Amino acid sequence: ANGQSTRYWDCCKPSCGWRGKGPVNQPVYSCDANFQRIHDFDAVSGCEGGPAFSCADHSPWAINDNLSYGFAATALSGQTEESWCCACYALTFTSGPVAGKTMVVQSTSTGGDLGSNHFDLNIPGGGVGLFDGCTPQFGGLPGARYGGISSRQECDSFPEPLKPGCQWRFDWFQNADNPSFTFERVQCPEELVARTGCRRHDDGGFA
Repeated sequence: ANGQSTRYWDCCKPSCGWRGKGPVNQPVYSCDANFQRIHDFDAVSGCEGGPAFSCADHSPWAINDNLSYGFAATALSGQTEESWCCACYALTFTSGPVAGKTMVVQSTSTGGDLGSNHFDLNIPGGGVGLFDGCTPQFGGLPGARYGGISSRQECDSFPEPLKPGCQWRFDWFQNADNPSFTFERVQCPEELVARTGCRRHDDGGFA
């Protein structure tokens, strides 16, 4: 299947971070203001006055020059949040500066309903979008509301925990802007489920 991509980081608690959102052992971990894991899955989102924010370790990273692991808010045609929360998808970009590169992403949130398939890659400095949870978390992140920063240098002012993911966008991702991709759900690599702590019970039935 094919889909469209975008980028963002609003510091909000991931939608798959609540109980009863997916058939999993436990929901996606959220973190406090200092990027420390919160073990109370009922904690209110930092984007709604609560202490639960997005964890910095839920950032993308390169395995090698051709492959990266990451996280995203997803929305798939004909499916519901229950079908994708904490599921992993193998993506191969079909446009942009890194066309041909591959990336396994775990769904940790839900994107807007557009009728098509789209993944909103979680990338520090990619843009807070509608809800700015980063301001209440640590003062905010620089960059346009949509799209975020424009140059790698801008990552230098980012809180350390968010710098790696910020720079990843310019290094491995070559600052690709909304590249398209083909995808297929695959079994989640341990590196991803261990980071979010969220594993689908049906994960063993996929590639």
